[PDB]
Amino acid sequence: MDADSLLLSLELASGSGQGLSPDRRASLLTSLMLVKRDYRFARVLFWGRILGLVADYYIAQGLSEDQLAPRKTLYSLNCTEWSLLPPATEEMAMQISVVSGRFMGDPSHEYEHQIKEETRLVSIIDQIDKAVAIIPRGALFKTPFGVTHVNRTFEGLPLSEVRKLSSYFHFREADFLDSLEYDIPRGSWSIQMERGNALVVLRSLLWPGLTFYHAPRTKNYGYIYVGTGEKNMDLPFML
Amino acid sequence: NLIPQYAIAVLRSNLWPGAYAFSNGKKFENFYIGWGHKYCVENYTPPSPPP
Amino acid sequence: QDPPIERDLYLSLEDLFFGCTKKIKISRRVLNEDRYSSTIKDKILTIDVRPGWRQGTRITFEKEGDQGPNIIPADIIFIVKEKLHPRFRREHDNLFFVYPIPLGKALTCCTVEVKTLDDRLLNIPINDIVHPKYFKIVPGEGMPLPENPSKKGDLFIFFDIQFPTRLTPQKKQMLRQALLT
Amino acid sequence: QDPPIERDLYLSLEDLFFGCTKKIKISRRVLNEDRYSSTIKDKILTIDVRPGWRQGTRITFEKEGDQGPNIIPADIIFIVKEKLHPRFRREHDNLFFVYPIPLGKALTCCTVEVKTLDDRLLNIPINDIVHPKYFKIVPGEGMPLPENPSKKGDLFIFFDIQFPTRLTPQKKQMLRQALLT
Amino acid sequence: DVKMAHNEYEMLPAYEIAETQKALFL
Amino acid sequence: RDIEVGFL
Amino acid sequence: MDTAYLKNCFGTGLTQALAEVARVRPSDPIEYLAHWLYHYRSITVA
Repeated sequence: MDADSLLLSLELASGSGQGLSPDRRASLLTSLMLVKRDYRFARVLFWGRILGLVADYYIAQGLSEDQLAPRKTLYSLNCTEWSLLPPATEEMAMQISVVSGRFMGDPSHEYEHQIKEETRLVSIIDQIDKAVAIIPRGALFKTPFGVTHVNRTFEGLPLSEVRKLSSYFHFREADFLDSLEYDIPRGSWSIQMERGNALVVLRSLLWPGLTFYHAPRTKNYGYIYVGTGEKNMDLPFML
Repeated sequence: NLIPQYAIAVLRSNLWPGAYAFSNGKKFENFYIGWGHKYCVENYTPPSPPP
Repeated sequence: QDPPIERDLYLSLEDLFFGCTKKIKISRRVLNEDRYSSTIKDKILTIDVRPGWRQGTRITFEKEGDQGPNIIPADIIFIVKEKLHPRFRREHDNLFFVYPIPLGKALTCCTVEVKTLDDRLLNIPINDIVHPKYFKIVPGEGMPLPENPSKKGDLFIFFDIQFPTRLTPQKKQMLRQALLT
Repeated sequence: QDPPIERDLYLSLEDLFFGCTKKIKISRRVLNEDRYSSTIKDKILTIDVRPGWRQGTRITFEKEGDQGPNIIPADIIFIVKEKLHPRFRREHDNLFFVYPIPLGKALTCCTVEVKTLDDRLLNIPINDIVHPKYFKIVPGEGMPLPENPSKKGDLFIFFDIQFPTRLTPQKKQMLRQALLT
Repeated sequence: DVKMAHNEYEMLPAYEIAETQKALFL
Repeated sequence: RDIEVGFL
Repeated sequence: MDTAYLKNCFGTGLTQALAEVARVRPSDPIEYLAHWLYHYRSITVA
């Protein structure tokens, strides 16, 4: 989510209940502004949290012009001390498949199944972005120059279009993006209305902790993954 | 943590995600905000039928 | 005929990263039809330095160098050469940074502060135990390629570990209990 | 004349330390007094290897090679070289010993066990903090001089520091309190 | 279809406050 | 060859 | 003549190329032409 989600508690307004304290919120505002300074990103959205057993990894994601670029991930344990997380590949996706369990706060932790916790952080954040990173329909407009920009004239979805999974897009490489109605399982997405139905909350069931914010009246949107960081393989049993 | 002499003891169960316990050192309260499920490292095995 | 003068001109990393321009005043040994004069017709040669030009990249100006009465002038202003920096060593489209990490920070979690050629600052995590052959690749963040200025190579961060110069006997017991167990 | 028969005299550091004898079979290639015939006895050349001979010193046998049709040969079996001993390598007049050392012993002192070419065990104390770029000179303990078989060079004991592969959080706090202060 | 067919950088006064205010969180 | 008159 | 070969091969492309170059008047028309032809593929073939 953008900085507008850190001037007000947009995260906890979704009713998921997990988010940032005002301490972390103000610290994150200053730190993500400094990240946009130090790293010349077009925008610096707060990706979310990986709730560990010792400390939580506060995650930020760099956005280029060129928003479907291979987005650059950053991590921080004490919020402000932001550090450039390495990018993800297919080998590191295959590497962590033998490991299961909750994240440890120290990213130097080792698993004997060695495997670094930093590699787990990189791979799990990549998997969450490829699976359940949400963009509402029409928020991004494929520019004729081979580059994706913000559709800066985007009006929020009509309330008729709110209830359809077709009106929401996977924020990744592929109206250009893939819609959520093919995201198997068919019931894998939960759509609910809060705050007088001026608020659409769309939570991932396959990756619990994701909660996508959207205000239909305006263009205020964003997604945050605040959760344990594992994939709910039990989803078809649970549906 | 920046002002530790006014901190509140946070507890994260890791058995029921979203379950929390809190205390300023004198009073306390409990709160659950999860999906209502127990955490398990292993994938959910449906139980076998009776023999 | 007489050879072209293989002039060497030094370019720092930011000049070959951003694609600067350079001017080199040339000789005044240009001949008229009389074939004994010494004048100049073009004082300055300009080279549009593009990003990613490697060392040894030859830029040649035919018919611009010194000229005798019956030979064709030529000149090879300039062979691309790299200045010393504080610090990245130029290799084939990769930058090699040396961080003087102290010991005790080498063996534990560390964050390396790298100013880049973009005037961007990087906090690179180092969660591995930094022995004196370790290097972390920060991919896609080196200098631009000469064949593609949009794409850039990888940044290599090597480590020069500073061992302690003196240890208390308490510090000797500290270390012996820690490392040899 | 016909070119020399350039051959490598293979000798280990123990043999150049003590000295030896080596025989090289030429053998059945010289042209005999039959005018001409290559059938020759198994002629042999002995090289009395004296102690302390350097790598590359030339041993030359005049007229002992494959004699041609009235052509003066020379069986130049000459390069003294160079077998990498399991414990030492050789520079000029100096044995360079590489001791793999763990980091705890590198920092909190040790004793190095050197088995020499003479079959002596040297317990060399190391009580300086072993930098990666660290060596100790054990003088008078190298190989013998070629110019003087009573005098000896210097032994150099370099170190290959073995850092730990895993450190627990207790071990990380251990090191942090120990070194970074 | 018509849209088909050495760079300096400037930045706002909002990061000198951010430069100033990180000391609050350290 | 003579494109100078032909095509330009 | 060789007109017919290059009748078929180039056609509209060189026309638009020098029309744009004459309109813009860049400092290096030849480099501008090369870059424009690259871009002209990047729109047409793709």
